[PDB]
Amino acid sequence: MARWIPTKRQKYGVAIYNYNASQDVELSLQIGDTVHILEMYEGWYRGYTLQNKSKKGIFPETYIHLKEATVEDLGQHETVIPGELPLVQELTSTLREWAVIWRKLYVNNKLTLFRQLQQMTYSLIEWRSQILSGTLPKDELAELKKKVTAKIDHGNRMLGLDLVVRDDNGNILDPDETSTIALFKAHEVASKRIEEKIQEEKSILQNLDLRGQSIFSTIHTYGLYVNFKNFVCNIGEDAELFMALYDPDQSTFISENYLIRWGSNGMPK
Amino acid sequence: YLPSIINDVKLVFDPVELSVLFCKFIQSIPDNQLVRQKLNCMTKIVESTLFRQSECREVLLPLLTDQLSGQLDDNSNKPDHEASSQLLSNILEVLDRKDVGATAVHIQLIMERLLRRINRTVIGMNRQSPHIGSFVACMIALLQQMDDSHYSHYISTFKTRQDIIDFLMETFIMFKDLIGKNVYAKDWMVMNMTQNRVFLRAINQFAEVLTRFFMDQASFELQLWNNYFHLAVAFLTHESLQLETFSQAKRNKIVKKYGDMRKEIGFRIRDMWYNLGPHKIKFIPSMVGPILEVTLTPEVELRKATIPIFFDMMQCEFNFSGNGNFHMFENELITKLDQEVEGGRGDEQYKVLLEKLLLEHCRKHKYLSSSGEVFALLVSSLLENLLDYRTIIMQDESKENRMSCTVNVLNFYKEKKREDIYIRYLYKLRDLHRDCENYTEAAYTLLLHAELLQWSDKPCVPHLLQRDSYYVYTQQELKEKLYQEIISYFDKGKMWEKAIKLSKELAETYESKVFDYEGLGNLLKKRASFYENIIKAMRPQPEYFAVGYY
Amino acid sequence: SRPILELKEKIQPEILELIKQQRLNRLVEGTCFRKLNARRRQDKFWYCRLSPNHKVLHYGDLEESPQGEVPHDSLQDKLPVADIKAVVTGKDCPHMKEKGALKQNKEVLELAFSILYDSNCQLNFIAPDKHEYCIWTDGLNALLGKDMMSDLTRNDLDTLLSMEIKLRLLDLENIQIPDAPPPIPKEPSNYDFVYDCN
Repeated sequence: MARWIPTKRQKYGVAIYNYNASQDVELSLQIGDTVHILEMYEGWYRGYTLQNKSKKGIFPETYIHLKEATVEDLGQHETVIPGELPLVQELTSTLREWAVIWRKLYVNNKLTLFRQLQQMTYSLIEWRSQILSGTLPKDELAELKKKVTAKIDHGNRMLGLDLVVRDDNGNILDPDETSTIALFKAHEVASKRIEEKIQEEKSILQNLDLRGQSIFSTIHTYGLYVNFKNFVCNIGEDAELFMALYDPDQSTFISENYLIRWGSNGMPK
Repeated sequence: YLPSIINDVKLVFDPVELSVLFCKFIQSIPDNQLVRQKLNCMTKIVESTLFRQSECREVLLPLLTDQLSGQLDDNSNKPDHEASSQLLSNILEVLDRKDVGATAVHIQLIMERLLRRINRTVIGMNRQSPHIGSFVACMIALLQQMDDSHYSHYISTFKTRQDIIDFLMETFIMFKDLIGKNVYAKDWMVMNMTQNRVFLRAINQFAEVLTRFFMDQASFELQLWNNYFHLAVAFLTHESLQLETFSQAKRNKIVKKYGDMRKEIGFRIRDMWYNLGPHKIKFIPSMVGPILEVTLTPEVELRKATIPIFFDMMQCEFNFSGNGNFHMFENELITKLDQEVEGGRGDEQYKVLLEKLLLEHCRKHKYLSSSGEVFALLVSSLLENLLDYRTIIMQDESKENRMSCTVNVLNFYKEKKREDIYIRYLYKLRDLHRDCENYTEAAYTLLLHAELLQWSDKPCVPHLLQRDSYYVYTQQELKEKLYQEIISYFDKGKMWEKAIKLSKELAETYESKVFDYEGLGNLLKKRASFYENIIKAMRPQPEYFAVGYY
Repeated sequence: SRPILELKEKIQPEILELIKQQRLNRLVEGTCFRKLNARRRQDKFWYCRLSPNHKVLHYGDLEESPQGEVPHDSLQDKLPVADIKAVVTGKDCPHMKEKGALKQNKEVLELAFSILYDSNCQLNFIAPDKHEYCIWTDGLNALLGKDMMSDLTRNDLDTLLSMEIKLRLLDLENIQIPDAPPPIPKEPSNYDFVYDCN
């Protein structure tokens, strides 16, 4: 083994399974071992791993899932869609801290918040999977971004963790010391979201009407779904069914009459 | 609504004529009408039509400054607090915009017409509960936007040196009152870090002004360094390794985005202290302690840079050693060192590094460095003692070992004869024994304390004047109080022989020195009760066991 | 998921020791346990606190404390953890077979557990329900250094193992694990790394 070359085009050192421990610096390299390799051999790669950033490991080229891309996916245009990938990396780091606190939880009698953590964890991971593909429409992208940001910030909250800002585009722009006052506005808005969620924990996790009020105040148009199943009426003749929304107090209708033709055989005509 | 027109009006009108016409409109407002409304109006002015500045900014602002400066202190600033905050925030926000237009000179104008103002404001706007945070954000944004050239342009070049001295000291004590008693929810880590970076910038600027106008250059009026180093250390007293450690990225996130701010804080203070020069000795004993805790910071590098300052200050005394030696220094060193170490701060590598550096420094130097060598050996012994103490304390969590080790350190201090800390841990042990209700042992320890006293009148040292209550307490009076307490202890300790014994001398003291016969009567009442207790009832004998540890 | 399952159950023990350490914590925090036939002014509730060292048990006829464990010297502060033969669970408890005044009913069949010590003394105790009964038996067997006997324990094992592994497959996303592992490329025998180590 020889002929190693420094390079930064091997950030995504990706395994296949639990590697063999043939090398003195390699082990049963876990599935999720993204490794910061510093040196390239044609068939092998040795460098820092995620598990140990102070130790090398010579890992086969065939075993490496080569990805020339680095942490930044715009210089090489690796993004499936620009401006979204930062979110997936940050949420993965978030999942890492969830695992840490997870270990910290079972040892304690916090099983209520623990279980709610389980269900937010499922929601987050499935959203992660579904946004791994850029197939969704842009409105869907925005809505996912917003709701998952709310969820993760809430998770930071009850875990007593710090906050983030810059709702869209990876939540990194404002923490890039672009301004100061707008940073204060963003932090205050984050605290607004936090207070929303702390008051609404007791409003949704307990009640079910305040959520409806909050949702329906934001929109104006509604449609009532009626699914007719069968008509029971002892007529013996053809029937017309005029079902529509009505105002008993005002003694008038609210929606236009919907007509159903009903046969004399007990079935609609 | 008039500001609503300004956009398309400018689209079909002169910029500056519009500017001056609106200015004339505004200044024409009487000084006591719809103040919040005019603030909203000027906000609706500034957010737009200031995207171009060269022709309006310089003429729009002066009036805006006039209103805010009237809002500075007219004793009726209470309603417009948040509104003025809004104005200031929005204008600075627009100013920081890059595409909008060059404003560095205009930044200077804003600085000159705003800085003392806002500082005075937040000084007066001093309560934590209100929307103080908005003002703080505004002013830190101001600091971030300015320039070292700006910083030194006029704020460093004010009128008579007394006024600028007052300004500087007010700013420093303010920064102390801000770092201490932080203004945010502790979750706005981004905000705290940003505030720290801008405070780094500001305190650096005010360090160069101190150097360039307040070294031996200012041969006199050279006190403020006490405040300056106090502020620096207080700033240096948070945001440490463990906080950086919670997430493994936390170290990494902070360092990549901010680095180890503590590092440059320490190095700046180090070079500044070196710059003190001839004034160092006039400045050592007060600030000896303020250096240990930063030396005690859990890092490596600035520690390596910081212990040598200990040799520097003992050497400063060596210059001043014409009258004695660094005894005054090392006493404070021992005492402080005790408090922080027992606080659970230091490390073993720290003691090794201290020994290495001090020995190395002392090799190059003279006899007084040999005295420093032997005293450093003393210090290392102290350090290992404390480390063993604390590791046992937080390891076993059995009161028995706690008493054992605290007795060990008590005896160590008695060997070292540093009486005050000896008394401190003596009282610690008294607390422990009371927790165990071992009345007899608590009485004995408190007696060892009392034994140091005398029946004289003059309180010889305030060392015996402990922290429980601090006023005159002639040795006579404190000895009386201790004896009363010990008598009570023995009484509930059911050991009345020693009680009577001490009662005898206490009565002697009352009748021959203070002549308060009421005390005689009460004490003799108690002594009669003691004799009754001895004669009447009985007490069980404690079994005694031998324990051989091997 | 055959390579996945192999890799998943193959790295087992960490969750196992975590579970058992939590069980030890649960024993230490303990509760006011339940006695036998504490009907006539006999304190049914009584705490049995494991040592933080986990070598002694603070237990005895403590009062009816609804708050649970109280930290002090119990009626007997020792249970010899070095010599316990076993704990009898269910019908194996002789006090379940009692047919006189201590007739433990058939509603405490799953709540019967007695510590075997002194080779002649037993600690015939009751659990408030099944889950903590199994938890206490788990903790005791952890002191015994053997497997666990709670359905909830298996629940925890499976759920948390699934959580951990599900977190690990993120690097191999959109990629597969050949159930036949990829052949090892031959390593040149020389170790003369042309570029430096580390």
